[PDB]
Amino acid sequence: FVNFTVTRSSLQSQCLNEVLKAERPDVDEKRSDLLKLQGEFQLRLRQLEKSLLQALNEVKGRILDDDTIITTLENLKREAAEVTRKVEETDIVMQEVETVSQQYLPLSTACSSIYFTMESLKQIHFLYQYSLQFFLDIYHNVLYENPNLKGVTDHTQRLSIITKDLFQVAFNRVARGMLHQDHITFAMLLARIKLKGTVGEPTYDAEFQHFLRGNEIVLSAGSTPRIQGLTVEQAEAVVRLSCLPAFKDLIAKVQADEQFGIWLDSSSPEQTVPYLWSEETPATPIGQAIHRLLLIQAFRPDRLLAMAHMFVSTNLGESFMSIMEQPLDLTHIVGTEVKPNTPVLMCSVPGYDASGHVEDLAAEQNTQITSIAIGSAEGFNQADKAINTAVKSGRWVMLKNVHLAPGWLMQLEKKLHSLQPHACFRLFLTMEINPKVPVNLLRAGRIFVF
Amino acid sequence: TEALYQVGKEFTSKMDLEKPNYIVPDYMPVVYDKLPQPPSHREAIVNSCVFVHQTLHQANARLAKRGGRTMAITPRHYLDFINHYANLFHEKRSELEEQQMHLNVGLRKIKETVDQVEELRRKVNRSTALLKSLSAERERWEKTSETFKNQMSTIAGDCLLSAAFIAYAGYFDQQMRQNLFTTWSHHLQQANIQFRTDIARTEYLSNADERLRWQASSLPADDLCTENAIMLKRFNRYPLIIDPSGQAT
Repeated sequence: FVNFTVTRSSLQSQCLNEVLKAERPDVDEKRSDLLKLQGEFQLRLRQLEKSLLQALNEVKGRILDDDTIITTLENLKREAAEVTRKVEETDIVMQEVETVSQQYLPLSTACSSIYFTMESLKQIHFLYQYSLQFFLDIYHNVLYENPNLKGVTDHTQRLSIITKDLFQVAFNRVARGMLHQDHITFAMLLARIKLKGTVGEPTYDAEFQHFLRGNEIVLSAGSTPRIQGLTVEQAEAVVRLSCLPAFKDLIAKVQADEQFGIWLDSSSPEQTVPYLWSEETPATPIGQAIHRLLLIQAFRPDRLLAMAHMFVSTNLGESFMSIMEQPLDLTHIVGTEVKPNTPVLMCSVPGYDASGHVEDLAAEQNTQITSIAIGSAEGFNQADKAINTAVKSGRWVMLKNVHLAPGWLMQLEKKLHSLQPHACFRLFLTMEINPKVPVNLLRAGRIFVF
Repeated sequence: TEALYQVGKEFTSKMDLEKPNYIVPDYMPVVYDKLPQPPSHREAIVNSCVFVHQTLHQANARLAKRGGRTMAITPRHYLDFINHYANLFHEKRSELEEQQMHLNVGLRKIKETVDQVEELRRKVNRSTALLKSLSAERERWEKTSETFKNQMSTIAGDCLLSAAFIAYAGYFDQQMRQNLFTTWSHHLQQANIQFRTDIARTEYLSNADERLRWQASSLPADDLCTENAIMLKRFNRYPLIIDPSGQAT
């Protein structure tokens, strides 16, 4: 059995190799030297010693012009000395390489987590098809073409910068083809990933389990009204959170508190939340936000989404979603960062049109568009002819309402699998969000939701 | 376990796995009917082989417990492991002996050149350089012969580990492959079998030319792909590729 399947650890290793190749070329060169110490180094040492052998039997031990053999002998001496220094230094080099890899390991773990969360977005919706090459493009973009990496060279701030833009670019590239109500879900997943990544902060696994499923434990026996301002279902929510060790004394606190009622009727209670959780050590902002999120899930669950947004701000940086609020700017997305191999799949909610976006973008980038309706069989023929002619020149062929015939999309995906002669060629597929669109096409193309 | 021990001993009888200087450690019990109370080097190696097989069953069962997705292990796997061990051991010993005899031939040739220099003296300024370079090359090659002597003792465990990886550590992802390799390494260390510390399998089992050809033939540079290519090269049972993409094809 020879298995090529990518997994968590395979992606961790690949990410670590790539980041240690890019960020620390000297450490990667030391790695290569270590690997060739067992291999190629003694091999070409033997090859040059053999070279000295044929030089010796060619010169026949000449003495009148001795430099011909002296140069070879001193070259052998120098290479042998270099190999001796490398072998004598194997332990310091290996421990330094190990320390450097430990420095860059959380990034690789986060990258594997981000990919396998992104890959598992199929459950949320059928349109969330992402390939490995998509995430590798995200990684290659955040490594090389990172504007925030142009100036910093300290190799210690650079890691934090790389991680931050990694998370930001992953969200920006995934959420642009993902429903609006799913933006908060992906942001929470990324926030949990970074919370696992960050050092000095507890995992809060018990609080997460309570937040997801722990509120649904069976505690029917023991439901009491508490204060008249606290309703019965909020009372049982109080009971379930009193199961949690952090919030054991909610009931006594809410009888003690007299300003709790007005907060319970607040327009946006999440903005200013009373301190209820009992903890001796003052919790870090993240833990405080966790406690606040659990209480918002208990009291006033209608503010769950905005409290989750404030959590994403406190964990994944403020204005982490601000890229989504600004109007979508697809001229940069198509001009760069999109290969002509990948077609731009325009998916729109039923009852909406998205061709105006590509039209006015082409107007902004003064580019000809071969817009073709796909309904007719002559539509099929002219679409194929337009693709064949445009790959030769670079015209931006744009199909519309292409979800009607999935088999032709089988054919189109198979055709685009073959390489394109022109780099400036772009392809656009306007389609409706229905479950008959090819999964292979969705995986092989960049998806935009409108 | 007795059957595996017996077949491993009978198949590894041809290989020269005798080290008189091998000192017997404590513990490391796998087969419960070991012929001597202090095992010999060959018997310890056969015990390590049967342990590799048993611990592959253990790893498969624990994978089945924690999420299933396991392939059954058959005695054909054990025979393939032993065949890989034998062939790899023979190849590496043959290359080492050939390099040693080449070094000896070179020693005689450089000695003849020394005779030529001695006859030629009987310019002195170049002769001093020739003699000092001769001396330096002399100790360099003496240490080369000695490090070849040192490498020879270490060939047994390394080929065992590499054969176990080639034959057994398939269908298994990177983490499981590394866990199996480190468990086998810990067993060899507890059995006091001299294998090269912190070895990387790839360069020991593949040349620079082979890896260059693999990269030129559209192979990814990831370590997992390199190990899979090594398995695809040094195979006895015809390979079965599980590739979600078409990169392996």
